[PDB]
Amino acid sequence: AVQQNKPTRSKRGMRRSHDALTAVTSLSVDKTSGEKHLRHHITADGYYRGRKVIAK
Amino acid sequence: SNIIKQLEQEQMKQDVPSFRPGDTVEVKVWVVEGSKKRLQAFEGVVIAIRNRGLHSAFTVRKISNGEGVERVFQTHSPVVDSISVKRRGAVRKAKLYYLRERTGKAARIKERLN
Amino acid sequence: MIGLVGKKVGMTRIFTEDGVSIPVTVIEVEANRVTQVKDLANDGYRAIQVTTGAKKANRVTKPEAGHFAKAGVEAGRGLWEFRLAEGEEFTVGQSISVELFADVKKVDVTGTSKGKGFAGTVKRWNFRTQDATHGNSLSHRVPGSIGQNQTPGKVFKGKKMAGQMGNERVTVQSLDVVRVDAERNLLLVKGAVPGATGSDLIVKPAVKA
Amino acid sequence: RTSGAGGQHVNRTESAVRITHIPTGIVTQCQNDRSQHKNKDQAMKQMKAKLYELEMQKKNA
Amino acid sequence: MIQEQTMLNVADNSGARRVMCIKVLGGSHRRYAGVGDIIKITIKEAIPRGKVKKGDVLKAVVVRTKKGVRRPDGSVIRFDGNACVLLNNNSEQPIGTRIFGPVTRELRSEKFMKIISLAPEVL
Amino acid sequence: MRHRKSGRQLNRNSSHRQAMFRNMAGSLVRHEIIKTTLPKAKELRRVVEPLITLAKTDSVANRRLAFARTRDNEIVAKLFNELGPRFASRAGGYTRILKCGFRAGDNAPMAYIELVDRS
RNA sequence: AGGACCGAACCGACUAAUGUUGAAAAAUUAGCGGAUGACUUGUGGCUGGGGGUGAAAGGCCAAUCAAACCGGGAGAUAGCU
RNA sequence: CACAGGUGGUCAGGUAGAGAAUACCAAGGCGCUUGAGAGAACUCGGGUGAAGGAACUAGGCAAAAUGGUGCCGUAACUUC
RNA sequence: AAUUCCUUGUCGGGUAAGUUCCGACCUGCACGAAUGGCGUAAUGAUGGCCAGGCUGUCUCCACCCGAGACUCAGUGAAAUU
RNA sequence: GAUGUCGGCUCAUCACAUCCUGGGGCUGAAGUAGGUCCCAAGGGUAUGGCUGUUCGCCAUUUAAAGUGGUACGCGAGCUGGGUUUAGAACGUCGUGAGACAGUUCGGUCCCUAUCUGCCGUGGGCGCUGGAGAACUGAGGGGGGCUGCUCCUAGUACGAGAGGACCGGAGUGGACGCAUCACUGGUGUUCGGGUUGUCAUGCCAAUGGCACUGCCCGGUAGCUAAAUGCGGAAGAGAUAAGUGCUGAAAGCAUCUAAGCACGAAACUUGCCCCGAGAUGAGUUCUCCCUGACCCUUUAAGGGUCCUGAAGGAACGUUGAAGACGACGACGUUGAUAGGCCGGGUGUGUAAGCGCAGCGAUGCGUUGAGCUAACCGGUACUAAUGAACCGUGAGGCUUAACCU
Ligand SMILES: *C(=O)[C@H](CCSC)NC=O
Ligand SMILES: [Mg+2]
Ligand SMILES: [Mg+2]
Ligand SMILES: [Mg+2]
Ligand SMILES: [Mg+2]
Ligand SMILES: [Mg+2]
Ligand SMILES: [Mg+2]
Ligand SMILES: [Mg+2]
Ligand SMILES: [Mg+2]
Ligand SMILES: [Mg+2]
Ligand SMILES: [Mg+2]
Ligand SMILES: [Mg+2]
Ligand SMILES: [Mg+2]
Ligand SMILES: [Mg+2]
Ligand SMILES: [Mg+2]
Ligand SMILES: [Mg+2]
Ligand SMILES: [Mg+2]
Ligand SMILES: [Mg+2]
Ligand SMILES: [Mg+2]
Ligand SMILES: [Mg+2]
Ligand SMILES: [Mg+2]
Ligand SMILES: [Mg+2]
Ligand SMILES: [Mg+2]
Ligand SMILES: [Mg+2]
Ligand SMILES: [Mg+2]
Ligand SMILES: [Mg+2]
Ligand SMILES: [Mg+2]
Ligand SMILES: [Mg+2]
Ligand SMILES: [Mg+2]
Ligand SMILES: [Mg+2]
Ligand SMILES: [Mg+2]
Ligand SMILES: [Mg+2]
Ligand SMILES: [Mg+2]
Ligand SMILES: [Mg+2]
Ligand SMILES: [Mg+2]
Ligand SMILES: [Mg+2]
Ligand SMILES: [Mg+2]
Ligand SMILES: [Mg+2]
Ligand SMILES: [Mg+2]
Ligand SMILES: [Mg+2]
Ligand SMILES: [Mg+2]
Ligand SMILES: [Mg+2]
Ligand SMILES: [Mg+2]
Ligand SMILES: [Mg+2]
Ligand SMILES: [Mg+2]
Ligand SMILES: [Mg+2]
Ligand SMILES: [Mg+2]
Ligand SMILES: [Mg+2]
Ligand SMILES: [Mg+2]
Ligand SMILES: [Mg+2]
Ligand SMILES: [Mg+2]
Ligand SMILES: [Mg+2]
Ligand SMILES: [Mg+2]
Ligand SMILES: [Mg+2]
Ligand SMILES: [Mg+2]
Ligand SMILES: [Mg+2]
Ligand SMILES: [Mg+2]
Ligand SMILES: [Mg+2]
Ligand SMILES: [Mg+2]
Ligand SMILES: [Mg+2]
Ligand SMILES: [Mg+2]
Ligand SMILES: [Mg+2]
Ligand SMILES: [Mg+2]
Ligand SMILES: [Mg+2]
Ligand SMILES: [Mg+2]
Ligand SMILES: [Mg+2]
Ligand SMILES: [Mg+2]
Ligand SMILES: [Mg+2]
Ligand SMILES: [Mg+2]
Ligand SMILES: [Mg+2]
Ligand SMILES: [Mg+2]
Ligand SMILES: [Mg+2]
Ligand SMILES: [Mg+2]
Ligand SMILES: [Mg+2]
Ligand SMILES: [Mg+2]
Ligand SMILES: [Mg+2]
Ligand SMILES: [Mg+2]
Ligand SMILES: [Mg+2]
Ligand SMILES: [Mg+2]
Ligand SMILES: [Mg+2]
Ligand SMILES: [Mg+2]
Ligand SMILES: [Mg+2]
Ligand SMILES: [Mg+2]
Ligand SMILES: [Mg+2]
Ligand SMILES: [Mg+2]
Repeated sequence: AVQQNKPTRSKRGMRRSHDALTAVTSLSVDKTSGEKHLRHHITADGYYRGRKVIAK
Repeated sequence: SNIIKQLEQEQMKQDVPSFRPGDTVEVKVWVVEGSKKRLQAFEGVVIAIRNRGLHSAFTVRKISNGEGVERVFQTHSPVVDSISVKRRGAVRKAKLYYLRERTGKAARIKERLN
Repeated sequence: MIGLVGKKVGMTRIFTEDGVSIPVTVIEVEANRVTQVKDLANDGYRAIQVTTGAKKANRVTKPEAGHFAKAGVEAGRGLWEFRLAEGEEFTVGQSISVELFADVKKVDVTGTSKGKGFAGTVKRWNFRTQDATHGNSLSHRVPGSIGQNQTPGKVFKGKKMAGQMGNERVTVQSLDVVRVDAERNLLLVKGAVPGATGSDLIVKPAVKA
Repeated sequence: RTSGAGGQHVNRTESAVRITHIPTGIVTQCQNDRSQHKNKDQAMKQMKAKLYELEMQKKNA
Repeated sequence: MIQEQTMLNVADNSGARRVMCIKVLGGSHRRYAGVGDIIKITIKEAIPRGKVKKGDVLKAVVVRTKKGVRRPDGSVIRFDGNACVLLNNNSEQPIGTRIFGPVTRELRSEKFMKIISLAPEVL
Repeated sequence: MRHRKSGRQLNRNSSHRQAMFRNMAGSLVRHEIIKTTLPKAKELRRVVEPLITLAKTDSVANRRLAFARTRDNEIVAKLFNELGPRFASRAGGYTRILKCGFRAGDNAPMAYIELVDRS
């Protein structure tokens, strides 16, 4: 149910070893609008693989 | 699969008649005893038919000597010699399992004319 | 004796002329082809590495390609070894067929069992459930005790517990070979073999016999 | 162990005693006393008595 | 698929009407008895003047079951209810002189040959 | 386990799920494009496309069926009079998913789903 | 007619599983008993601590009861920790 | 505590119903202030289950079952 | 026997098998006559025992539907040491 | 300044003083079946009735229903019948409060796991250039039960009754593994019947809600009660035991020299894991063959170019899966959805027409609809890239090649 000894900070650190975030490897650049975006997602301006798929 | 289908089709009997549920059918089956294959008849109502090509089957119910008996025949088994529709019945269901809890005058199923 | 690498097509049945319906697993044993031959001199033991099926040219890696190329053979979906007995020779290019099984009566079939995922002890170890009612509190399918008191003061190794079930190599033995068919590259064996439909199956002549 | 009684000690200890004759198939239980030994003694006595009674019965018959 | 506590009907004319299976014989921990399997039974309901008497513990052979019997080709055969033929404990041969209702090929052997002969239908 | 089983449960009870698919499909039909969560969008493909297919053959029975499925006469009309003939040549694939980032309120991965001859 | 019967509201609280760092310092859901009476309920009033009240269980008397609570005697006394 | 609790009175629509029960609705009011996925074990709350049918268990606990109106019919015993 | 220690008394019933149950006997450790004796229809969320029906209670678990559990985002405790 | 108690349940694990199965000696061992002792712990080793029971008696099984240890194993795993509070009553003791290892009826069983442990499953680094595969097998785990029938043979044995060893064949029980072809279960994602009610203007037709409203069927999957397979044979070294030859001890003696047989135990054989086997192994294949500074001059640091093999990431995903992981595919494309065709399931849709006063019936019609199935099909989505990974790989000996 509960600890018998306060665990160390070292232990905590070790535990958190795997809690790190991975940044996006790289962003795709749209061919037409030249603006960066996530692979397989549309851009913020609304392009996807060159064509304008959405208004705003 | 295709291969499986091929395997199956070459085993299927081609002469199987057009019975439905309710039909009073008469299945003749091969019976070994000693060293003499003979042909035992099993006349009853078809209560359920299961269509799966080679794996096809049908459940014939009768009342042998007071006791009710269902028998499930594997349709394309060579142990069945001959299926034959002695009468054809008008039922509204694919399966006549309500006939298990019905006897005599209740278990009647009207004949399907035309 | 060596064995072949087939693929589980599916199950079906063979009605015998007598009456009996034999449940058969259908194994599509495409022409296996030798890629490499091992020996006591170089490798340290006698065996044959074989491949089977086709593979995508765009998907096969360079190293993989090279190995195949050296052999002088089409690239297949995998490579599998077979230990050779004394008095068994194979050239590198050679293609072994299901015709090899014509003489055998029984076979051991090996393949990866179906994955049941994380299984509890009722499924995985056939543990008896506890009482469904009569007072039971939150402990119907739970594993019960897992040890004794202060001695030994630990759970012993290989205690039966919940965990991953299936998706592992299993081997059914002494399966009767119902029919060999060189025409369609089929082997029919009586009874269910491991794995799902489309899974690879190493068929070998039965060691027990 | 004895029937019912009262405590932890009672629950654990095996004071009750059931003596049995292998030739005759007679039995004598005792769990009157706390002391196993005493019970045994009592039980033994009972058994002895029973044997005597059986011998007398036989004689009578 | 008869087990301890299962009430069967009687096929023979021994005297008994209703009998309860008290033991499936022929193996430790043996769960069920299907057709052709000998069971120990006790007579729960009997006729006024028969061979057997109520509360009589004796053997019986199971001749029909509701679960049924599978054949080599895979053709199952069932019945509407479970039944048995009473037998002597020692001699293992029927008490009655007359078997009612249909039985099966499963039953036929050197042991239960009388029964099959008696029976009106053998499926 | 769930080998070979189709159909997302979507942390909903069955009836509720059905309702939502009916609504969503209708909305899509109306607007020809909608922004929803990606899984939901995916699910919708197996409701809307079939409806579209049904709408190709204009019969009374078919119309009735459509109505039953959807229950908005307007939607049905749209399907039969516009989308059915509009997708007459097209053999499936009436719709298009485009992934569109993550919803602010709960980081739920969003996606547009749109009819293929929208623009 | 009825401390009659079946049954909602209302009053209760026999079984159950749940909860047991609760949604809750006693509840829940499913069933359960009474339901024109020795019923139930609102509002106001009266009984006070060896005192009350008690169809009586040492029950209840503000989440406190084999002698309430608050303040005081008071830093009681403690051969014990 | 923005707490599954407690809090007296009045109003009392429709269809079915004996009904203020119950079901579905009206007038009116709400979706209960974390969502999104996934579809392991195990827990909770439910559904179904071959054959058997209390063998479970301290105990049929729990479930299952019975369930309405009319008419026939209804034993011991009884303070009638 | 809500009372019997010896005691699972003995005999009978019920069950394939009954330390419980019912009927007897009386050998009442240690019943007994308003701290009432013996009966008793009716009533009981009362104790014990047996039967029919019914059943996942169980043989022996299987599948399914939802709420957690698991992963992502936001917020963010606790006993213990 | 707390170590929760009998029994039940669930899970066990060890000992051997062995209950069954295996091996053997002696027998007051003819045979069958026993008695007794020695070896042997591989596996196996009962369901019920009664009682809170452990125990035990009884019923019926079984090859056998072993005896013990483990906090008389196991309540941060369940129960709470017994015990061990408070209510009440009987007997009994007491003047009484009350009391009894007398009896009786009633009576709250908390804990989200830090560490060890164990079951699973990943990330990091390592294994000395990097990469993709296939292996070897140190070591570890699993498995190991047994009945009945028939033959041998009514032979051997025996006065008869009865009735074998050895060896062989079949078919079961229990347990385990796999699987879904069959028989079935489930199948709130398929079809249908049907009650009440609300809605779609109404009719007709549909949908919502009522536990999936209540039912009847049922596809895929998952599944057991379904059906395949398993336990071995063999080999080695032995146990008790049995010997052979053989002296010490002219004989005798299985032992001292030497040689042999000998069991479910041991080591192998069968199945699975397994090179973190840091003792980091082997085999095959693939990939990289450029500059110049710099100095604290060494397996040193830097900047331009360069970026392979392959990997990851992203996407479409899976009979893989908690998450990671593993597998498949990404247009040179069937990976998913859709679509087409089929199958399966349900059981003759709607609309129209005819018959009927009508409920309804008949025709069109085995119709319509049909999930997870099968075979096809690029219609939609799987993007051109980008990212990590480099640029021939230390020293010392030996042997070769030249
Ligand atoms: C024995 O006296 C005791 C229980 C008493 S309950 C008031 N057992 C151990 O602590
Ligand atoms: Mg401590
Ligand atoms: Mg973490
Ligand atoms: Mg899986
Ligand atoms: Mg159990
Ligand atoms: Mg609790
Ligand atoms: Mg529970
Ligand atoms: Mg799929
Ligand atoms: Mg959620
Ligand atoms: Mg609903
Ligand atoms: Mg009243
Ligand atoms: Mg009260
Ligand atoms: Mg309530
Ligand atoms: Mg009432
Ligand atoms: Mg008191
Ligand atoms: Mg008082
Ligand atoms: Mg108070
Ligand atoms: Mg006071
Ligand atoms: Mg005082
Ligand atoms: Mg003072
Ligand atoms: Mg002080
Ligand atoms: Mg709130
Ligand atoms: Mg509130
Ligand atoms: Mg109303
Ligand atoms: Mg209401
Ligand atoms: Mg909320
Ligand atoms: Mg779930
Ligand atoms: Mg149910
Ligand atoms: Mg059932
Ligand atoms: Mg049934
Ligand atoms: Mg019954
Ligand atoms: Mg019982
Ligand atoms: Mg029991
Ligand atoms: Mg109940
Ligand atoms: Mg119920
Ligand atoms: Mg007395
Ligand atoms: Mg007594
Ligand atoms: Mg008696
Ligand atoms: Mg009595
Ligand atoms: Mg008295
Ligand atoms: Mg007097
Ligand atoms: Mg008096
Ligand atoms: Mg009185
Ligand atoms: Mg009362
Ligand atoms: Mg804190
Ligand atoms: Mg302490
Ligand atoms: Mg020994
Ligand atoms: Mg001996
Ligand atoms: Mg061994
Ligand atoms: Mg009973
Ligand atoms: Mg009992
Ligand atoms: Mg009992
Ligand atoms: Mg203990
Ligand atoms: Mg413990
Ligand atoms: Mg305990
Ligand atoms: Mg607990
Ligand atoms: Mg503990
Ligand atoms: Mg108790
Ligand atoms: Mg008291
Ligand atoms: Mg005393
Ligand atoms: Mg109570
Ligand atoms: Mg309780
Ligand atoms: Mg690793
Ligand atoms: Mg080993
Ligand atoms: Mg199946
Ligand atoms: Mg299938
Ligand atoms: Mg079915
Ligand atoms: Mg169903
Ligand atoms: Mg199925
Ligand atoms: Mg309706
Ligand atoms: Mg209408
Ligand atoms: Mg509504
Ligand atoms: Mg000698
Ligand atoms: Mg000599
Ligand atoms: Mg000699
Ligand atoms: Mg040897
Ligand atoms: Mg390595
Ligand atoms: Mg193509
Ligand atoms: Mg069809
Ligand atoms: Mg319809
Ligand atoms: Mg029509
Ligand atoms: Mg007319
Ligand atoms: Mg017709
Ligand atoms: Mg179709
Ligand atoms: Mg396909």
